[PDB]
Amino acid sequence: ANNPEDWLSLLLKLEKNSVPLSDALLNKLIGRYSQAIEALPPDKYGQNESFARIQVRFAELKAIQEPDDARDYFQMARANCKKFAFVHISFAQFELSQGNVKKSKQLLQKAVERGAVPLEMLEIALRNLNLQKKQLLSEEE
Repeated sequence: ANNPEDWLSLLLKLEKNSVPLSDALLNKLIGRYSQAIEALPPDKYGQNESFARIQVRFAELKAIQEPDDARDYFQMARANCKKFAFVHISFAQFELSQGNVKKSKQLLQKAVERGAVPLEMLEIALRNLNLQKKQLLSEEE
């Protein structure tokens, strides 16, 4: 039961059950994500897609709850789950949303250089960044 897949399921369910979201419910959800991260050693889960999702969701929620403090959580996810393109792109999306366009591009280029996968997701993100779109990946992409 202490595995990322079971944790991710519980966390997605909690969020589904918390709609319509309030400040109070969001704080509770963020607290539960932290509890998952306290329970899952990153060492054995560096290539685990659910663990990567847990960390990215935590960073993305912190970007809502505390955007001026959220950078380190994206750095955390990237340090722990570097193989996944979606992790780098989430970080790049955060930097872009903060107006940090050059940083967003640097992050995406470094992911490509380091062979994060799938490459096509990175190429789409770089395309949209160059077109100056607000979202590196559309909801439909």
